[PDB]
Amino acid sequence: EKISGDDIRNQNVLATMAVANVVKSSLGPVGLDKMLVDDIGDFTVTNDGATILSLLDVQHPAGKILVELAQQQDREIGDGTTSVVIIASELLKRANELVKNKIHPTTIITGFRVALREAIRFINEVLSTSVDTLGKETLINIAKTSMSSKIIGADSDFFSNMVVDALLAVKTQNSKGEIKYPVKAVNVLKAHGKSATESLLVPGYALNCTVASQAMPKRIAGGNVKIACLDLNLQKARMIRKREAGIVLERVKKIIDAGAQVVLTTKGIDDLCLKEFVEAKIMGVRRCKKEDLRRIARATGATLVSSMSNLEGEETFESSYLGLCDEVVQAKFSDDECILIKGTSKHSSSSIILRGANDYSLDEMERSLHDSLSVVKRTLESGNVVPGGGCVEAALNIYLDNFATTVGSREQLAIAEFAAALLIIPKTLAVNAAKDSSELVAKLRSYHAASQMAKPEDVKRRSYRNYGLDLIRGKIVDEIHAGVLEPTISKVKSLKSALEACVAILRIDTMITV
Amino acid sequence: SNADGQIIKSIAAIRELHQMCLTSMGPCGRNKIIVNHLGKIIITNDAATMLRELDIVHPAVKVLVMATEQQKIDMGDGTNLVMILAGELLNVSEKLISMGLSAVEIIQGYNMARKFTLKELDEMVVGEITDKNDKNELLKMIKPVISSKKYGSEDILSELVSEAVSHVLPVAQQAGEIPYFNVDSIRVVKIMGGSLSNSTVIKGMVFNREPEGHVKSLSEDKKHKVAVFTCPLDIANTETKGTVLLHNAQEMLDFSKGEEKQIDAMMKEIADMGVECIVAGAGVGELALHYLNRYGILVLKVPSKFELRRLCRVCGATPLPRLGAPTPEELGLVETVKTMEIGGDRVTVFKQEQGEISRTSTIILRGATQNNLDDIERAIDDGVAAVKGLMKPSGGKLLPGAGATEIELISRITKYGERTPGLLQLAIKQFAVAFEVVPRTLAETAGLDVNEVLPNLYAAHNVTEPGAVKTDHLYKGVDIDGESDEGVKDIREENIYDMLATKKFAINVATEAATTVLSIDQIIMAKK
Amino acid sequence: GRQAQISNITAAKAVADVIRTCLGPKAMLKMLLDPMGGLVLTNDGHAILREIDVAHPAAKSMLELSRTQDEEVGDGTTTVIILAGEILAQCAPYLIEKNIHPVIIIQALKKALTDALEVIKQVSKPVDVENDAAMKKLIQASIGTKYVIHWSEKMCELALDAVKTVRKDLGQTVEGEPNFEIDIKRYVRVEKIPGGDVLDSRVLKGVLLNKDVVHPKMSRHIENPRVVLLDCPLEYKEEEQVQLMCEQILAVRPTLVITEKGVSDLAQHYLLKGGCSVLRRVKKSDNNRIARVTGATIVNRVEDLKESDVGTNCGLFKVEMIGDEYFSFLDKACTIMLRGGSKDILNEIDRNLQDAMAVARNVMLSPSLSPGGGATEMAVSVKLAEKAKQLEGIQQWPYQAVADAMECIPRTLIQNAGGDPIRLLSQLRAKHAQGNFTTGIDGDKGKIVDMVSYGIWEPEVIKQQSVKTAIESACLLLRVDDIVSGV
Amino acid sequence: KGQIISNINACVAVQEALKPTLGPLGSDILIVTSNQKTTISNDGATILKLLDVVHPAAKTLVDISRAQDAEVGDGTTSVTILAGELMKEAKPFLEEGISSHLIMKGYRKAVSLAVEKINELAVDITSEKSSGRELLERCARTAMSSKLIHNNADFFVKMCVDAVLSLDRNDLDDKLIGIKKIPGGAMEESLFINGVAFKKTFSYAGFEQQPKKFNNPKILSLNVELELKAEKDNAEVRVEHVEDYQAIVDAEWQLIFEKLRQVEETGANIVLSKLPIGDLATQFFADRNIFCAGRVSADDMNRVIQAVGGSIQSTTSDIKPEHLGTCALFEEMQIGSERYNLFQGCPQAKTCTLLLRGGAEQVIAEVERSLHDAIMIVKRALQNKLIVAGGGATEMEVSKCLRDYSKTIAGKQQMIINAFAKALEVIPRQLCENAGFDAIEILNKLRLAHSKGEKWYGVVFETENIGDNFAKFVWEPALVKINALNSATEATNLILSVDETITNKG
Repeated sequence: EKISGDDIRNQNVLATMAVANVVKSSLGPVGLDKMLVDDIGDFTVTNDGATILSLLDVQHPAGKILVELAQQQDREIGDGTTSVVIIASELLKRANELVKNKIHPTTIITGFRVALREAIRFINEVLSTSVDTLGKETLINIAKTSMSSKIIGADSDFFSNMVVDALLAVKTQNSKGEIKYPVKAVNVLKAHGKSATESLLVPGYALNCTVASQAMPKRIAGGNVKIACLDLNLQKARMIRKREAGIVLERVKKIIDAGAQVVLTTKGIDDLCLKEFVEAKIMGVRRCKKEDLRRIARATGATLVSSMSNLEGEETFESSYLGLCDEVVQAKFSDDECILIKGTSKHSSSSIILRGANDYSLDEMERSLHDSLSVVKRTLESGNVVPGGGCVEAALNIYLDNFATTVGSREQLAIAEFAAALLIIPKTLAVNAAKDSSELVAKLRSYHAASQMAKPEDVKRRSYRNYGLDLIRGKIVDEIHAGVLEPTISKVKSLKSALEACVAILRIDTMITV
Repeated sequence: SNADGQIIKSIAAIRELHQMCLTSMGPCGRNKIIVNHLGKIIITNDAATMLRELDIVHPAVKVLVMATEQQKIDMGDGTNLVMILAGELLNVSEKLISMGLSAVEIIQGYNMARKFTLKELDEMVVGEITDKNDKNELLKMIKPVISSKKYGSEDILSELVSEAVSHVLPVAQQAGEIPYFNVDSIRVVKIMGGSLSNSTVIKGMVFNREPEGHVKSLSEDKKHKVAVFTCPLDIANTETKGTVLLHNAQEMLDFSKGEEKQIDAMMKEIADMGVECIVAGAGVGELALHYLNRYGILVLKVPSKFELRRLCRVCGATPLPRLGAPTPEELGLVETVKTMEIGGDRVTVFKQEQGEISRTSTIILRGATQNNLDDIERAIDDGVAAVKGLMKPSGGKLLPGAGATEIELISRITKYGERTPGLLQLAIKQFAVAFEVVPRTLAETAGLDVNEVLPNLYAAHNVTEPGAVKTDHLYKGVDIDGESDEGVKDIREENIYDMLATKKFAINVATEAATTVLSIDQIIMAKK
Repeated sequence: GRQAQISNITAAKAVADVIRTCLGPKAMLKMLLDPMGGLVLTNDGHAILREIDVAHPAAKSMLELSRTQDEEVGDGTTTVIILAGEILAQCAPYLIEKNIHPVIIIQALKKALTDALEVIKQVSKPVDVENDAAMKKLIQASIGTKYVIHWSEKMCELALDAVKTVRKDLGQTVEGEPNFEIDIKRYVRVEKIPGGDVLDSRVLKGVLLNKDVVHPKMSRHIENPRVVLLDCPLEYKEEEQVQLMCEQILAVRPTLVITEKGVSDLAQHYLLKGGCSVLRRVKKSDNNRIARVTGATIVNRVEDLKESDVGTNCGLFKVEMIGDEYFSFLDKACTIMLRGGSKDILNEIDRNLQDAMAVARNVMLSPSLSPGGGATEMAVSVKLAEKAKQLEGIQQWPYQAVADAMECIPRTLIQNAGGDPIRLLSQLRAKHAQGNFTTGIDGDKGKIVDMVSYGIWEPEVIKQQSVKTAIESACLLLRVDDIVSGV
Repeated sequence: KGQIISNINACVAVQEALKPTLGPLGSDILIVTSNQKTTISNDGATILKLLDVVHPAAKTLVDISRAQDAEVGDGTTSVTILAGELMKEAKPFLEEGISSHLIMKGYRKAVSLAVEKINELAVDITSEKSSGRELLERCARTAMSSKLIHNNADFFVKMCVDAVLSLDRNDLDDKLIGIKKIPGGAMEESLFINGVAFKKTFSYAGFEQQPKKFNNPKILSLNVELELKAEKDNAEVRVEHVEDYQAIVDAEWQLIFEKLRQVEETGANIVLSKLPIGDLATQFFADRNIFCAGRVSADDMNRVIQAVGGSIQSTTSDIKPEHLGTCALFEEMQIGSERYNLFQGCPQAKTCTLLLRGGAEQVIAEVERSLHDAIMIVKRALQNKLIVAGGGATEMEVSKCLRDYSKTIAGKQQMIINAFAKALEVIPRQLCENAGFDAIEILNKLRLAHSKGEKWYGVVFETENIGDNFAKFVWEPALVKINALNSATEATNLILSVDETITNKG
């Protein structure tokens, strides 16, 4: 069968419209999920729109393009799987009136390609480096939205100041000056010494362990101190009796010789080895955690060595495994015992003490904290971010209004329709927010219309930017203060891949099915 | 049978026609176009007129049609309100029918709640109309009746109706036995062309017919003699027999020349007494128009016999079945007769100044659209009909409208639900829910969201006040919005309220309308 | 479109339509027509639902949620579906005709669930968990109308001894406090033992094995046998290798040897002179319970067996035959031994005792009782009407619809009573205001009476999990507004 | 909502018929009436009156066109196109959930702000940079441009200006100027006549007399028939006498001689009537220099009363002597193989006649109607001194101002006013498509200079280009632009306010 003309063009628009109307309910976190039933009769329940298009069975040439569109989006970024489909499907809906206007499809495609490359420089004026770090903190509301579904959201206002200050000191250059934020920082330790509002922040690393004998001072070598991390035990262990005590005896003599003031043993320290540590003013530590010494070696510049496999040599390798630490102090923790490690060469790791009503809640707050920190770490990982919640779609709508007149040649009508096509994303989010969609979309354009009048003049008085939309409270607030941010890399790849899939649809004027 | 939901089919048939009346009441509502059988498009807001033109063989619908006539005839307002209240009682009753409740407790529940509602209406009245009949005072009662039609024109049309009512009501004091206002004494005219600002209030009946003769108008002297002749102008004949027949050509000369001498002799005897006007309800001959030009007598014809009865109370003339007997006792007196241009055409106006006070008034209207003049003309008749309800039987009492009273009565009905033991608790709670349809339709027709107006009305009338005396404002109604910023406003600022005589009388009609439908469990008809 | 939302409510109504008359002790019997010509006459609600073939996919979700509640508690399975099914019925005109956003209804049910749990905590009454006579009328709900009604006096002593043995307070604010810290799975697991009597049945604490002696001549009385656990049995990994493996065990000179796998005849002569019994054929799942009742460290290789094993706290070695079969009695755990006159009787007591102890723990977990027979469902609906006036918001309309669904459970018992539902629900609602929610519904008679006389009470955790799952089941059906097909 | 959507397509179907008829160069529509008479016109009034559509909303667009033709008379085509365009813009708003009530509310605020901008664009100018004679001449060449008469338009303007100046400037009407088509002859040889002229359909004998040169002929109206001939009735008279057969043919000639004698005593030299005049009287009138013409239409007889001040009398007895009238000069032309009668030099004449000549009858019909568009521009120039720039000038700026005012307005009214501003683009569209120009290219190019601050930029109707209509001499009155927005909004508000259509058969 072969069908050409405008009859097959209208069927391709209605086909993509029927597929788009299914995924409009899953857009945004407030959206609704769906069930996919196969021929077997089973189903699944998930709110992620990325896995929906993969398991959805649709027979259509453009339907498989959206499947590859969702697969390409997940391999690059992974966010905006539903938004990229709605934007690409909106251009096909507005193409109906363009056919009756006798507009050639190449001009429609050419008009979009010119506006696509032109909108790239428009984002550069939007995006900017991280600011507003003095006089206020905009990073406290990013994790607050993710913690609102947990008990920790009530006290998150007091806990937000300790999270922001901890992530600023762990920023390093990574590989060749990346200036990113590592996700392995912020060590997690749970102890309950006081009420919930009394939680204090530790600006550095905190190791969980005891001091063994308390007759030794807790503060020594304030100027400089070296920490030696050795998994090798100081106690006799199974593979003549006293021979095993003589082997570890020389291993203790190589400690004072090397000058290590901190001894870390995972299996503990015997009484004979501890007696020599008192007279040498060397604080011993018993029952060290193997997972804790892994990050200490990278923070202090040491290397964890369980056993010596090199020839017959037996010694501690002085100055080779000795870390760099400015000072080590200890204070009363109110029924808690730990060791503080601060002021190393390069740490890139922090520590915080979680505190709650009971350790049972702290056990749940331990694993759930990584999910709350992942929102801030992944957002600040990329140095280029733009406010979300409809700020990108609303800003580009104003710029394309005056730019459509500067080109002409039938491209003014294409840009005018492409600019209004970006307003379907905030309109769909308002449907799931129970608020009137016509009120939020109209009032959003009114604020950005007068905001761009004084923008090129480089002077402003009451005119401000970054007017977004809040779906939770159903009001118009600043997205910078709301804590909703998305990187620019996800913005460029979303709009470029949405139009690329729309061009392949508009270029097919005939469907031949053998 | 009842197993097929026959009681539901009677409600579903009305429910499909229920949405038609929901868009009637209110200025933001919608109107229905109904093509008359004569090939003319007729559209109006009043439902009582549309139900008469629509042919419906359903007797269940006729129950609400006959109940609507009670609001149209006995009252000047509430035709659209009775259709909304009676239509909602059938929908809320489906919850009790599904639970297995007999129709006895449903009817008995509305009867017990009816006496509780009518008793609380006396406490809902704050202010009382003094019946001053002042031009500024009548604008308070007339404005809400004229409203909900042709929105935006209620400001200009308010002064036209309020001025005409003061002219009909005679000056009297401390006498309530004799009636004053008359509904049929006010006739409205319409002519295509002009504008709304050119309208005025004139005392009399405006005649749009041509003068038919060379005399356009009489002089400025007061008390013009006007004679009303029912018998048409013709040659004087004999009451007994007197049939004119044609036999010989010699009689033809006596027929033509005879009519010239006889008609001229009858007009001479009338002109000698000083009568300057002759009113002929029937057709006028050609030879009669020639003699009236020399005698200086105005020619006036009234083909409608309905206006001849109301004319006797204005000028004072009496109709004469015979011809040629100018009785002075049957002659009337009018001060001013002139000819003015109304709507672009020359018409003879009939009015007066001071003497011979008459209860007949006419509101002159102008406009380009012919269909818009029909609704405004019918709105005046419905506006003046509320004057009859201003008499002693609770004519001065009033209650706040526009959704203010319907929401406030909900708190009083639910309070009596838990107080009265027995099975009536289910009917009392559903009785207050049926009143929520009135504010809901006002928000839908105004474009407002359903989720917005409804919770704002409850929070406005429900507050915590540490005291017995109520405070703040209970006058909060349903606001049209479309202006200002957000929220509602006091309805008393616009002087819009529902008269108690309209609301109290509509409750008894709404309950009896839904009672007949719910009491009929079976219907039998024939194919037609 | 909106058609998928209607099918979700219709599918939930079709599932609950069968169990409407299946709620309460007066539930009638149902007849299920199979395509092969068979019929199922059982009146059990959750047993029929597993055989019901459904089409709409939302009907399968109600079957999976009912299966989870069936494993935790024995009753209240049909209560959750009926309570959640009537919510969509009252909210059907609100979602379509009133044009109310579905999340607003879902959010209103979340706030109503919090207020519902507060009312349940207020209507609860204190109960003594240590009283043995008070637990008789409670567990009786799972006792009566069953074969165990005659032995119910002895059945109450068997259930309370197993729950009170494995419970540990350990109250403190440091690591968190489980109330009584009961473990049903591992510790309360019951193994049916044939023969014996039900009246003489006692609760044994230890591990029991039905295997007999593998040697013809052996001492049938041992003072203090010491349990020794091992993984690899005694056999060639030839005569010296088997004896060498025995010398590692005999180093401590044990008086008892228990082998997980079988024992060859060559190893029996080596352990015969050592004065120790040989016991083979031991399951692997029971090895974890043996180490807790003994303390012998489980070790794979025999040469690595530690000497820390102890045979202390061993009651008796007596091998005396019971029920024509040789048994072994070793009596932080317990082993319930059900003795009876046949296997068919013990098979019915098994499921009955497991359901009786599940209800027994329900009282132990929450030391409070709630009135049954529709009294709790009606008392909450009264409090919903009072708090609805103070909300003052858009959620007030869906919040008032909950009270209509709360009154469907007491109306259900009236439909099975035979009286006028409208007449009884009108008078019953007024009795809770001035009666301190002491006015329930009598099933046998059918006249509205107080529950102070009969004393029908149910634990709170069942009422809490019933209203909590119903909201989660009703909201989940509203979460899916569109249904698609295909792989 | 199903009937509301059905009313949308009903307005587009009526609008589609009037789209090609918009503009002087627009296409003409053919409509076949039930009377089997061919009617072709570009005027939207007559087009909608002949359709007689039973649909209630489509009839509303017809009724509002009669009000536009009554109070004004110009713009009956554009008022329906603008009113029906709002039905298409409000179509997608209904499916999105936006009610039509807030849409109708936004139009009242948009038109109220648009009328204020019309008075700002209207500049009163009379004697500034213009003379008395050249003022009305430059306006006639606007409607005559891009026509077949453009070469001969130099001679046609002189006859058009003299037609308006020949009447009182206080009262002017297009129906007062008569136009008679003359088949055959040159177009540049047409002349203007001060008096009244008719078609002269009388084909009978009595030619070669009554010369075209008269001095002071007397005009007298006629009601009954002056000839003795009886067309309808008859009688039977028979005698049995032989010699009486001669005398029984000889009689009737004496009957009307009594009443005919009174006509000679009057001395009326002009005889005109609405009935055909018998051939009997066509001789003796030449001896007395009396002129007579029969088979005269009834519409042309009403202009004779308003010319010399005559009166129609039934009989010849009571005719009064002062009812007679006379002209200054008479002229009769035989061009076209047909004699044409016309009066000249009537000082009391309230009407005139302009004769047109051409190569074919269908060619003159296009020239006559092309002149009517120029007459309305010349007539409304002296009546109303407030004019606005047309041809796309005013239409584009009204849509521009609503875009800036909508930015300060919040709520649904922002997109509603913007939809009304977008609906204003259909007027310049159809003007370009009917003239042959591409509406897509002009729409983009006209908006370029339109944003430079000058509000007078129009569209050139001759050569495709963007520019100012001030040099094109395109003028339009302000009363048409103001009443068009009110009539289109009122007609649209009535259609959108009716959800249910009910029609009862009778």
